[PDB]
Amino acid sequence: NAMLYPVLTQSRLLSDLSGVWDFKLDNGKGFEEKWYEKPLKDADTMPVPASYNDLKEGTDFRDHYGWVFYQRNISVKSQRIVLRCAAVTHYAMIYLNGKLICEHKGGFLPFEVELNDDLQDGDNLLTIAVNNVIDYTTLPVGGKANMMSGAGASDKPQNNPNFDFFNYCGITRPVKIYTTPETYINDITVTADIDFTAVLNYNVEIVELFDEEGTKLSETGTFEISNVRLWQPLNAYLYKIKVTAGQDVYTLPYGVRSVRVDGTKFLINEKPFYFKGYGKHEDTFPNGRGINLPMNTKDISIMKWQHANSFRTSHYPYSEEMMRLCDEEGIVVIDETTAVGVNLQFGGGANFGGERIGTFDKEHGVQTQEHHKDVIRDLISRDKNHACVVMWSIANEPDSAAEGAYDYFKPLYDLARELDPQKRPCTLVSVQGTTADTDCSSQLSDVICLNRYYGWYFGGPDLEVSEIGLRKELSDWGKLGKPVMFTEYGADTVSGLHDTTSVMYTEEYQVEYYEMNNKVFDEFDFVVGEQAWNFADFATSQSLLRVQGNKKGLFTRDRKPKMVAHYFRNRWSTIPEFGYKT
Amino acid sequence: NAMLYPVLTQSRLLSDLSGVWDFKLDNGKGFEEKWYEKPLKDADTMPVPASYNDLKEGTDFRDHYGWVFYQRNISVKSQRIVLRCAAVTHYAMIYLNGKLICEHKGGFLPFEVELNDDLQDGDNLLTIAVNNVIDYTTLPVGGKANMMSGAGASDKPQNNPNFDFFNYCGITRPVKIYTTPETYINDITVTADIDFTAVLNYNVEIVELFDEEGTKLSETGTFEISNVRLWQPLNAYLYKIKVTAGQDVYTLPYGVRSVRVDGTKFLINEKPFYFKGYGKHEDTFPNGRGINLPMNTKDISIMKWQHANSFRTSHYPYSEEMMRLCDEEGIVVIDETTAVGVNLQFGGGANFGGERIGTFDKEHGVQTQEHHKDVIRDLISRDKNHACVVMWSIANEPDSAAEGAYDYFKPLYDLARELDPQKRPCTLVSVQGTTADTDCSSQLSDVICLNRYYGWYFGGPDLEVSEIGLRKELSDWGKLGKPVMFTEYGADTVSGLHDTTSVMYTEEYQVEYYEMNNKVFDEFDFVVGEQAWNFADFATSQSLLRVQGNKKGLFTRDRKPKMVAHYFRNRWSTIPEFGYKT
Amino acid sequence: NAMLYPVLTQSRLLSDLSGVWDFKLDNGKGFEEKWYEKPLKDADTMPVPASYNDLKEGTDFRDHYGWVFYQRNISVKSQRIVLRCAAVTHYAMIYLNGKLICEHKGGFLPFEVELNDDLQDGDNLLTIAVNNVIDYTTLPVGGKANMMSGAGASDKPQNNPNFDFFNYCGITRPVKIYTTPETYINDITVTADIDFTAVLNYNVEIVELFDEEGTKLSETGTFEISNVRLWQPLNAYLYKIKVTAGQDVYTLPYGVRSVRVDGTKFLINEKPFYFKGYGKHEDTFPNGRGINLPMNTKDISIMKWQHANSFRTSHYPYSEEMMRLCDEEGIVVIDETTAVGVNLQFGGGANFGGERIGTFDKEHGVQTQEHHKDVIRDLISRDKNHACVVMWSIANEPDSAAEGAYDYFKPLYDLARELDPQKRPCTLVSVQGTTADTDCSSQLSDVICLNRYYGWYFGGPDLEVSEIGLRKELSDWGKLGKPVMFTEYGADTVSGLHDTTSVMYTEEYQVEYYEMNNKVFDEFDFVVGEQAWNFADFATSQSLLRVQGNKKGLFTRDRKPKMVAHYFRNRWSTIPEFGYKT
Repeated sequence: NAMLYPVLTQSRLLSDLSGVWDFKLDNGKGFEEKWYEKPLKDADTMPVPASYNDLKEGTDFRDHYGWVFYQRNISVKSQRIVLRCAAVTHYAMIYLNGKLICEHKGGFLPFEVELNDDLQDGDNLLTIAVNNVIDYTTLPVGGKANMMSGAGASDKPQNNPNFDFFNYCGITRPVKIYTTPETYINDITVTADIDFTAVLNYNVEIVELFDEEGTKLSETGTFEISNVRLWQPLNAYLYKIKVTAGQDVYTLPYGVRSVRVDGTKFLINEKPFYFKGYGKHEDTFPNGRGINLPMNTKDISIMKWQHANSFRTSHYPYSEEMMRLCDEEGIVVIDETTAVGVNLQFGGGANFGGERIGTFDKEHGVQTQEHHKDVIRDLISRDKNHACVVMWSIANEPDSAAEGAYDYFKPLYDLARELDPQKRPCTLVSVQGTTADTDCSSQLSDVICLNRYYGWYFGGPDLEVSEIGLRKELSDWGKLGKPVMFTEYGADTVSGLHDTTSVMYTEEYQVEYYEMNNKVFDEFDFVVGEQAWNFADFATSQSLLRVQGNKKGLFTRDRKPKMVAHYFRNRWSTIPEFGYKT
Repeated sequence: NAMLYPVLTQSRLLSDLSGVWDFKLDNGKGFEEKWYEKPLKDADTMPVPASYNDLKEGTDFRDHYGWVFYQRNISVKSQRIVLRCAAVTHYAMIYLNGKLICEHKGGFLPFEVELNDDLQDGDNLLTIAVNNVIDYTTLPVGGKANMMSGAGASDKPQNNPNFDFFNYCGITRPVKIYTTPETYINDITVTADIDFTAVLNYNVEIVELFDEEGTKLSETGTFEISNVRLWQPLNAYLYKIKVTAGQDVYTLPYGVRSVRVDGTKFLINEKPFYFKGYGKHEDTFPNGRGINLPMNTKDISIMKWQHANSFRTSHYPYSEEMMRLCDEEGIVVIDETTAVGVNLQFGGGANFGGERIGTFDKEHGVQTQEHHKDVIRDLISRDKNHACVVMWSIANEPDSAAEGAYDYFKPLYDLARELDPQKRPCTLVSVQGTTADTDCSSQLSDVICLNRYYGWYFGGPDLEVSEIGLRKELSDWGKLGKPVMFTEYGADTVSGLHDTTSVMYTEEYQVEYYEMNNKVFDEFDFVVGEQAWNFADFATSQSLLRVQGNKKGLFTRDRKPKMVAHYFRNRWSTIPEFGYKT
Repeated sequence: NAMLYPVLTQSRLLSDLSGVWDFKLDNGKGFEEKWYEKPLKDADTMPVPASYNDLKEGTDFRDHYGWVFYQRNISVKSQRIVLRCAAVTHYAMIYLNGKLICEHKGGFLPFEVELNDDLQDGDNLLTIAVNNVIDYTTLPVGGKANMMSGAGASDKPQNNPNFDFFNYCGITRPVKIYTTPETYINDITVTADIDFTAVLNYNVEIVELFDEEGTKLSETGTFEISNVRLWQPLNAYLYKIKVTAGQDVYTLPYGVRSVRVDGTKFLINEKPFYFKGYGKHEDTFPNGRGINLPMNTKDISIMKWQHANSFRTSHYPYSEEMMRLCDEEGIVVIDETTAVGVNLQFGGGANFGGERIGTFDKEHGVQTQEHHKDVIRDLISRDKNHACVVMWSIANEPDSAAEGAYDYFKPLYDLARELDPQKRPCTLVSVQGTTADTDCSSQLSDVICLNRYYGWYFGGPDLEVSEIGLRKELSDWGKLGKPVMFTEYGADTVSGLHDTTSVMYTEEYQVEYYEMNNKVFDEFDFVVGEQAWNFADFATSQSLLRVQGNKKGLFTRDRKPKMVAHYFRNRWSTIPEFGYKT
């Protein structure tokens, strides 16, 4: 249930296992050969943490279907030993000296196991198999053909993702080893009540406030009170929390923050906020989905350079190392689960009995609601203590208007409200074609988050006509008395393509696209957020509509800016975080 | 019927009218205002010859629907005066001092008019209106929606071309003024019979051979005979023909050439030929479809640089200035008519009565067969005396497998055979999906010219699977005992996009694409031609599948080479013009 | 003296400190304010390991002059604790709880310190200051103006490097914490003698062979003997060495390899070798000089993709994590020291007394010979047990033909021979203009490694004339009876710049450049190596001659290939590792 971010404490070690491991692609005849027992033979090398897909050469390597084998030797005994894999994508089986230890369905969330039992003296063998297969039982969801069918599924077995990004798999995030005394802290939970005319509830499970610079303060289930400094967007401030328990210490950073909705207003510390930012990705070269601390810190600089404040974990939980990094710098975050691809209208929907299949058919449709719940639990049981997180996104672009939509998301929306000790807003982002009167999110989500492409997929290159449809659909969402946010809107743009009389795919059309849309966003006082799609270019599956990946980014994959990054930087320079609307 | 290329002769003048004219966009209220009478007011400037679409700034200008007005003053009287417009795209009305003189339906072929009658002393006014509307009655054919529908036709009137290139319109080719004595030559026709062990038939209508360097020779309906030097691909040689008649002189260059088919062999002077080249376009910046003598001469250099010999006038007759230029340099040409777009399966076919419309429906389909015939006449009545022309293409990618296909093209195929005093091969290039047993060209065309995209539109990015389909369809065409030529095969490629593990749209995939295809072409001895698509990048209508136009070219629009231009140059260096197959 | 690469063993921990730290730029008033005592205030964030220069926005940040402050909290006691900084660039002062602990001059080599004494119970403070100033007393060497003076040194203080790459500084390589029993292994040294018709000497300081797959074997100052499997380029094989001593274990991988020179032959296991490869850099975005395990493993793939075998640590020792990675994959390495910039002819040489200064003037010249020696010691005392290392490079492009050249490098050449328990070849790479009769390396180095640019800096764009000079200078080096290797030759090339008639900076000129040079290399049987410059594009200081950095790479900075990467891949495909010359 509960995972705490490991760190050097007076009671706990932290031995990182990151490095170059032994690696082998499964050829089917792998598990019967019991490769997990003896050290890998004819093994190649692969760094950890990283996605393997882009680190060796060849289509047969990048597009491999099935299992891969990471191997590594280990050595160390009086303390509780535990092996936390920060993330394995997607499925993982952790052998050790041949004997299985753990399994995990879940590609972008951490899990730990006990280590004292089993284990030996030294020179014992660690093996981790990773599977990449996605289908109707996985999150993210894999289909049975290409997503952009509006290449035939033939011959060789492969993964056909129901999502517009590449299936970067492997040990994406680090593998560490921390220790604990036989009695340990297992979870911390701290809350806040502010008197805007400053008390911190703080349950624990199996304590001293500290202030930013370190000047120690109050001491003590717990509770506190002080004259506090507010955590603000682009103005962070983190108190420290030193938990002293059964001869064990874990330190915790906390920010004082209040989020609630008052109709058409998103309140951050009782002020009228405005989202300025992007949908992002964990996408670099050549790490793929692997973690890249430099690029994380680098994008933060660019975002402050570009006068932003927000972004969304599209379309999966990010790294712990980044969420904390968003606490330090004061970046508003919209956290999101792995629930993308819950939509069987993409491409040609599956056809069991000669007729199309709805998304939530009980027999031939999505079979994810169970695993969907654990993800909501494990995610909120991880990021509950981040002031950067002001909202949860239960899913990206699902069939939120089909039979079964409401009855699918209702229990998930409630589980979200039940487990967040702060009662944060919850939402899902809506596909195009979804209207206010037909969306299961119109009476379920506290804010309306839209993904609309008026002037690109729908209406391009006629920007006059596309503007009419955008206004028509936007006036129709105002009738909910809820806030409306745009989480995706963009236009593919190849860097270096120009013209004075702009056509599609040029840097000039990309600016005119955003000029038209933002001109309409400003006409409505219930729009409390513009989030561009995308922050940077990123890799996808191969298709005719994908020019070496998704070029909708404001920046390139090497983070170099396009002409639109300078448009948004000038625009977002004169738009405040608070009171842009009032 | 007959048009002779004007040139300075002892009897004939030639005053070019090319320059900057007065120009105005029609606003509807134009013909009732009788703008053709008084000189244009509030007029802009436009060079002639050129396509206007790209020479001024603005979508409303580039995408104008309707008429444009060229205006110009003229002045000079004992001779027959005549105004030949080398090409106006598409429809033209030639006023003069307000009084109409001529009209022409036909966008890429010349026409002339008489000038002595009417005309005045000096400072008389010339006005030329040009229309750009295309529909089911035009060649090329315009539809009722975008061509790549596998943007909604809405609100504003526009042209929706049924072809993958831009509707560059205006006075594309020059406007000149030549004079003749009241008795003039109107047509010349010269033929050849070679004894490959050398006689020239030469009718005239209302004469001395001359040899290349100018050493005069035989003299004289006519006839000649000599020990000749053969016109060969990449080895040209043009005799001269000085027609001396009723005090009038017209000089004519001629080449001695023999073309015929002996089963799976294309015979040029009784030798087994092989087409090495491209499908080309009249496409430059910013002239559009306008004539560009430098680029013409420049591409010829590149083609000899790249070790080619052939190309096709895709998809319209080119300039006279280029065809003669192909005679001088020895470039094999496949001449083609304006018949592209005769296919109503593109996009979503029109739907008159709730059900789709076949291409050759008598009531709701193509209405071009009449104008189709005149184009075949006017084209062959123009390019009949070019040794570079070794074949006629009656149409590009038509519905050559639908009801009405045969009965449509049969009279056109015959008119082609009737009017060519050399009995050259005739063909049409076939859409993808057309097979040997279903194509009206399988028993109509003397050679099979295919446009196939195995590995791009159909099968990409799986080059293994795409190879199987290409072999399967190619073995199935061999059973005709006719030669097979590829006139289109390519892959969109953005210059500067690279990867070692190649994906689509990169320069590396483009090479692998051609590597797979050419590997299969060589496996079959009935393939007598590979012609790449395209020679250079060129502009199209705006679509999601068109990244600033058609990037399938080996070169860029400014003629800079891609990595594939160097692949083909190395490949075509070791492939001869003759005997590659035998 | 001796540093062993830390790793999890039965006796030793390894707690990585990599992560996001507190960071502050010195403003002068820093050390007097004793920032090292109290935790940093107004602190920004910076990941470790990384070069800070590119992770925040602004010229004033990227081009900062002076100190930066890394800060971090630490916690843990029965074992010997030690803090090894794998590399700090350039100078480092390691405070802890305010009390200084260590200092290190040396930017690209590791150092460790003792930790038991001092240190506290928990929540004690670690501070690391890093300096970036380079001058005549540093390696690399910093000058007093820009290097490409054939921008005036004015106003603001800055660093003016005497080398063509950027001054990426900071904690480039990781910071870890390992423990040892009070008695520990401090150094291992293993040697080999092969009977080519297989004995391993193995001293230790304060033991069981193991075979690749792990099948244990012989046991035992030591010695061994077996029927061995040879470590070969592109065919690696690493035995394991488990040192069991005073209750302490350290494991060591070893390869059986023999290197010696027999006149014009470089012998690797008594076979005639040929270097196929590049000069490389530790240069990625945005890590700068920071370590990037994915890119390391990625380049190895590309090198095997491109059919290479060798490369050079230009111009500094690389990471331990990469050298071991070169042992696993079988990549020949030419190890190099930080000795670049020992040349005061670059730009305008310094002018103390109105007249130029020679490089090795005792009073106003290079003052590095002392620190130069320690670098040779610390480097060979680190990489002595890598089979990938077949040579040491004492310096890059120094004034190897000026007064003082010989007397400077002589003691360094000897120290190199004294401390390598394998007697590997030693060399330095020579500037252009250096000839055989004038180079202190002509009678000092066992192999002649040249950096020549015939056809670029010297002779471009005339490739005929440049070829004559290259042959003339190459015939003149053959008269030494020593092997000749090219370590640098290239031409700046902007990706995407093309022409059929090639000019400088195009992808075509770059190929013709290498075509001319390699045509001459093959004409001489004493050339035993071609190494391109560079492997990839990389960042430099700003100059008119530097188009966003050094574009001489075969690949781009994001590792995408240029047209020349495919030239070398086809060339190196038919050139073996052995017997290309014989």
